[PDB]
Amino acid sequence: GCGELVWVGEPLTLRTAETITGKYGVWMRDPKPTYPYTQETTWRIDTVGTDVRQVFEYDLISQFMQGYPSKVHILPRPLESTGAVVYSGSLYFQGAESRTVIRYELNTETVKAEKEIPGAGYHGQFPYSWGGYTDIDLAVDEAGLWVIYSTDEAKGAIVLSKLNPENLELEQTWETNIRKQSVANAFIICGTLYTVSSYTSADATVNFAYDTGTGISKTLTIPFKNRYKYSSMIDYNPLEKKLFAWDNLNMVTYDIRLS
Ligand SMILES: [Ca+2]
Ligand code: NA
Repeated sequence: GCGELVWVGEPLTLRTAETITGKYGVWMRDPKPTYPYTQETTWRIDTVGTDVRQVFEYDLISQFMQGYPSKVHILPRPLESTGAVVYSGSLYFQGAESRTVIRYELNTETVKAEKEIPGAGYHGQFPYSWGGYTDIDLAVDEAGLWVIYSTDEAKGAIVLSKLNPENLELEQTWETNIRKQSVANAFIICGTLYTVSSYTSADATVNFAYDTGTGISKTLTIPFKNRYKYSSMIDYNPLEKKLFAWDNLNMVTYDIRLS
Protein backbone atom coordinates (compact mmCIF):
# COMPACT_ATOMS: atom_id res chain seq x y z
CA GLY A 1 0.00 0.00 0.00
CA CYS A 2 0.76 3.70 0.44
CA GLY A 3 3.06 5.46 2.87
CA GLU A 4 5.87 7.98 3.16
CA LEU A 5 9.02 7.52 1.09
CA VAL A 6 11.77 6.27 3.42
CA TRP A 7 14.38 4.79 1.08
CA VAL A 8 15.66 4.91 -2.51
CA GLY A 9 17.79 2.12 -3.97
CA GLU A 10 20.80 2.17 -6.27
CA PRO A 11 20.16 3.25 -9.89
CA LEU A 12 19.94 0.32 -12.32
CA THR A 13 20.82 1.08 -15.95
CA LEU A 14 18.39 -0.56 -18.38
CA ARG A 15 19.45 1.11 -21.65
CA THR A 16 21.99 3.69 -22.79
CA ALA A 17 21.44 6.10 -25.66
CA GLU A 18 24.12 5.91 -28.35
CA THR A 19 23.95 9.50 -29.69
CA ILE A 20 23.86 13.05 -28.33
CA THR A 21 20.15 13.21 -29.19
CA GLY A 22 19.54 11.08 -26.09
CA LYS A 23 21.75 13.01 -23.67
CA TYR A 24 18.47 13.87 -21.99
CA GLY A 25 15.06 12.35 -22.53
CA VAL A 26 12.08 10.62 -20.94
CA TRP A 27 11.17 6.94 -20.82
CA MET A 28 8.10 5.49 -19.20
CA ARG A 29 5.51 2.75 -18.90
CA ASP A 30 1.76 3.03 -18.41
CA PRO A 31 0.61 2.39 -14.81
CA LYS A 32 -2.91 1.75 -16.18
CA PRO A 33 -2.20 -0.09 -19.42
CA THR A 34 -5.03 -0.36 -21.94
CA TYR A 35 -5.45 -2.48 -25.04
CA PRO A 36 -3.37 -3.14 -27.14
CA TYR A 37 -0.59 -2.30 -24.68
CA THR A 38 0.49 -4.19 -21.55
CA GLN A 39 2.46 -3.44 -18.41
CA GLU A 40 5.61 -4.32 -20.39
CA THR A 41 5.06 -1.70 -23.11
CA THR A 42 7.79 0.95 -22.91
CA TRP A 43 8.04 4.38 -24.55
CA ARG A 44 11.25 6.35 -25.05
CA ILE A 45 11.74 9.93 -26.25
CA ASP A 46 15.21 11.37 -26.87
CA THR A 47 14.58 15.06 -26.26
CA VAL A 48 17.71 16.97 -27.31
CA GLY A 49 17.02 19.48 -30.09
CA THR A 50 14.25 21.83 -31.20
CA ASP A 51 12.01 19.57 -33.30
CA VAL A 52 11.47 16.55 -31.07
CA ARG A 53 8.66 14.43 -32.52
CA GLN A 54 9.78 10.76 -32.54
CA VAL A 55 8.30 8.53 -29.83
CA PHE A 56 9.94 5.08 -29.70
CA GLU A 57 7.54 2.31 -28.63
CA TYR A 58 8.51 -1.20 -27.51
CA ASP A 59 6.01 -4.01 -26.94
CA LEU A 60 8.35 -5.91 -24.61
CA ILE A 61 10.87 -5.00 -21.93
CA SER A 62 13.39 -7.17 -23.78
CA GLN A 63 12.96 -5.02 -26.89
CA PHE A 64 13.36 -1.80 -24.92
CA MET A 65 16.60 -3.13 -23.39
CA GLN A 66 18.26 -4.67 -26.44
CA GLY A 67 16.48 -3.97 -29.70
CA TYR A 68 14.88 -1.56 -32.12
CA PRO A 69 11.47 -0.02 -31.47
CA SER A 70 8.45 -2.04 -32.48
CA LYS A 71 6.77 1.20 -33.61
CA VAL A 72 7.68 4.87 -33.92
CA HIS A 73 5.01 7.54 -33.47
CA ILE A 74 5.61 10.95 -35.08
CA LEU A 75 3.93 13.59 -32.94
CA PRO A 76 1.89 16.22 -34.85
CA ARG A 77 3.67 19.01 -32.98
CA PRO A 78 7.15 19.19 -31.42
CA LEU A 79 7.48 18.30 -27.74
CA GLU A 80 9.07 20.38 -24.96
CA SER A 81 11.62 19.02 -22.49
CA THR A 82 11.46 15.84 -20.37
CA GLY A 83 8.27 16.13 -18.31
CA ALA A 84 5.90 13.88 -20.31
CA VAL A 85 4.05 10.80 -18.98
CA VAL A 86 1.93 7.97 -20.38
CA TYR A 87 -1.37 7.26 -18.63
CA SER A 88 -4.25 4.94 -19.53
CA GLY A 89 -3.27 4.77 -23.19
CA SER A 90 -2.34 8.40 -23.87
CA LEU A 91 0.92 10.32 -24.00
CA TYR A 92 0.59 13.59 -22.09
CA PHE A 93 3.21 16.06 -23.28
CA GLN A 94 3.89 19.77 -23.51
CA GLY A 95 3.91 21.62 -26.81
CA ALA A 96 7.21 23.27 -27.63
CA GLU A 97 7.34 26.99 -26.79
CA SER A 98 3.95 26.79 -25.05
CA ARG A 99 2.19 26.14 -21.75
CA THR A 100 -0.13 23.67 -23.51
CA VAL A 101 -0.43 20.05 -22.39
CA ILE A 102 -1.58 17.70 -25.17
CA ARG A 103 -3.26 14.31 -24.70
CA TYR A 104 -2.17 12.05 -27.57
CA GLU A 105 -3.96 8.71 -27.77
CA LEU A 106 -1.22 6.28 -28.73
CA ASN A 107 -3.25 3.49 -30.34
CA THR A 108 -5.04 5.87 -32.75
CA GLU A 109 -2.32 8.55 -33.00
CA THR A 110 -5.03 11.12 -32.27
CA VAL A 111 -4.97 14.29 -30.19
CA LYS A 112 -7.92 13.97 -27.80
CA ALA A 113 -7.50 17.07 -25.62
CA GLU A 114 -5.37 20.20 -25.17
CA LYS A 115 -5.19 22.56 -22.20
CA GLU A 116 -3.18 25.64 -21.31
CA ILE A 117 -2.03 25.19 -17.73
CA PRO A 118 -3.43 28.46 -16.31
CA GLY A 119 -0.71 30.92 -15.39
CA ALA A 120 2.07 28.35 -15.78
CA GLY A 121 5.51 29.65 -16.61
CA TYR A 122 7.11 28.06 -19.63
CA HIS A 123 10.24 27.95 -21.77
CA GLY A 124 12.77 28.78 -19.09
CA GLN A 125 10.73 30.77 -16.55
CA PHE A 126 10.47 28.14 -13.78
CA PRO A 127 12.65 25.21 -14.90
CA TYR A 128 14.25 22.80 -12.49
CA SER A 129 17.82 23.71 -11.52
CA TRP A 130 19.51 22.19 -14.59
CA GLY A 131 17.43 24.31 -16.98
CA GLY A 132 16.33 22.44 -20.10
CA TYR A 133 12.97 24.25 -20.29
CA THR A 134 11.73 21.87 -17.57
CA ASP A 135 9.01 24.34 -16.46
CA ILE A 136 6.14 21.82 -16.67
CA ASP A 137 6.43 18.28 -15.27
CA LEU A 138 3.59 15.78 -15.59
CA ALA A 139 3.20 13.07 -12.96
CA VAL A 140 1.22 9.90 -12.34
CA ASP A 141 0.68 8.43 -8.89
CA GLU A 142 -1.73 6.08 -7.13
CA ALA A 143 -4.58 8.59 -7.59
CA GLY A 144 -4.08 9.46 -11.29
CA LEU A 145 -2.68 12.38 -13.27
CA TRP A 146 -0.98 15.57 -12.01
CA VAL A 147 1.06 18.47 -13.34
CA ILE A 148 3.94 20.21 -11.53
CA TYR A 149 4.69 23.82 -12.47
CA SER A 150 4.87 27.33 -11.07
CA THR A 151 3.30 30.75 -11.67
CA ASP A 152 4.14 34.42 -11.20
CA GLU A 153 1.62 34.49 -8.35
CA ALA A 154 3.42 31.60 -6.65
CA LYS A 155 6.72 33.49 -7.12
CA GLY A 156 8.33 30.39 -8.62
CA ALA A 157 7.37 28.03 -5.80
CA ILE A 158 6.25 24.58 -6.92
CA VAL A 159 2.52 24.38 -7.69
CA LEU A 160 0.85 21.05 -8.37
CA SER A 161 -2.61 20.39 -9.77
CA LYS A 162 -4.64 17.23 -10.17
CA LEU A 163 -5.71 16.76 -13.80
CA ASN A 164 -8.79 15.22 -15.34
CA PRO A 165 -7.11 12.69 -17.67
CA GLU A 166 -9.89 12.78 -20.25
CA ASN A 167 -10.26 16.55 -20.86
CA LEU A 168 -7.22 17.97 -18.97
CA GLU A 169 -9.28 20.21 -16.68
CA LEU A 170 -7.64 21.22 -13.40
CA GLU A 171 -9.47 19.56 -10.51
CA GLN A 172 -7.53 20.79 -7.45
CA THR A 173 -4.40 22.89 -6.94
CA TRP A 174 -1.86 23.13 -4.11
CA GLU A 175 0.91 25.69 -3.63
CA THR A 176 4.13 24.62 -1.90
CA ASN A 177 6.93 26.75 -0.48
CA ILE A 178 9.68 25.05 -2.53
CA ARG A 179 11.40 27.19 -5.16
CA LYS A 180 11.15 25.06 -8.29
CA GLN A 181 14.41 26.26 -9.82
CA SER A 182 16.24 25.39 -6.58
CA VAL A 183 15.58 21.63 -6.99
CA ALA A 184 16.74 19.16 -9.63
CA ASN A 185 13.38 17.47 -10.28
CA ALA A 186 10.28 16.25 -8.45
CA PHE A 187 7.72 13.45 -8.43
CA ILE A 188 4.58 12.45 -6.52
CA ILE A 189 4.01 9.31 -4.43
CA CYS A 190 0.71 8.62 -2.68
CA GLY A 191 -0.25 12.30 -2.90
CA THR A 192 3.07 13.61 -1.55
CA LEU A 193 5.37 15.70 -3.71
CA TYR A 194 9.09 14.95 -3.30
CA THR A 195 12.04 16.90 -4.65
CA VAL A 196 15.61 15.87 -5.45
CA SER A 197 18.44 18.14 -4.32
CA SER A 198 20.97 17.87 -7.15
CA TYR A 199 21.17 16.48 -10.67
CA THR A 200 24.99 16.05 -10.65
CA SER A 201 25.98 14.63 -7.26
CA ALA A 202 26.51 10.97 -6.44
CA ASP A 203 25.44 12.04 -2.93
CA ALA A 204 22.24 13.93 -3.61
CA THR A 205 19.15 13.56 -1.42
CA VAL A 206 15.41 13.55 -1.65
CA ASN A 207 15.34 16.79 0.30
CA PHE A 208 11.77 18.16 0.58
CA ALA A 209 8.26 16.74 0.79
CA TYR A 210 4.82 18.34 0.56
CA ASP A 211 1.80 16.24 1.54
CA THR A 212 -1.33 17.32 -0.36
CA GLY A 213 -3.50 15.39 2.10
CA THR A 214 -2.32 17.29 5.17
CA GLY A 215 -0.74 20.45 3.71
CA ILE A 216 2.43 19.75 5.74
CA SER A 217 5.93 20.45 4.37
CA LYS A 218 8.97 18.48 5.56
CA THR A 219 12.71 18.27 5.00
CA LEU A 220 14.26 14.89 4.27
CA THR A 221 17.75 13.43 3.87
CA ILE A 222 17.13 10.25 1.87
CA PRO A 223 20.20 9.46 -0.27
CA PHE A 224 19.76 9.65 -4.04
CA LYS A 225 22.59 8.84 -6.48
CA ASN A 226 23.04 10.48 -9.90
CA ARG A 227 25.30 7.73 -11.20
CA TYR A 228 26.13 9.53 -14.46
CA LYS A 229 26.09 13.10 -13.05
CA TYR A 230 23.35 14.65 -15.20
CA SER A 231 19.77 13.64 -14.39
CA SER A 232 17.27 15.40 -16.69
CA MET A 233 14.15 13.42 -15.78
CA ILE A 234 12.98 11.82 -12.53
CA ASP A 235 9.43 10.40 -12.31
CA TYR A 236 7.56 7.81 -10.25
CA ASN A 237 5.62 4.84 -11.61
CA PRO A 238 2.91 3.76 -9.12
CA LEU A 239 2.30 0.35 -10.74
CA GLU A 240 5.94 -0.73 -10.51
CA LYS A 241 6.46 1.36 -7.34
CA LYS A 242 9.79 2.55 -8.77
CA LEU A 243 11.49 5.75 -9.89
CA PHE A 244 12.18 6.07 -13.62
CA ALA A 245 14.96 8.50 -14.53
CA TRP A 246 17.13 9.74 -17.39
CA ASP A 247 20.75 10.41 -16.39
CA ASN A 248 23.33 11.53 -18.97
CA LEU A 249 22.35 9.10 -21.81
CA ASN A 250 21.23 6.39 -19.37
CA MET A 251 17.67 5.22 -18.74
CA VAL A 252 17.74 4.09 -15.11
CA THR A 253 15.33 2.87 -12.46
CA TYR A 254 15.40 3.06 -8.66
CA ASP A 255 13.67 0.80 -6.17
CA ILE A 256 11.88 2.58 -3.31
CA ARG A 257 10.36 1.66 0.04
CA LEU A 258 7.40 3.35 1.75
CA SER A 259 6.52 3.40 5.46
CA1 LIG B 1 9.47 14.56 -12.55
NA1 NA C 1 7.10 13.95 -15.62
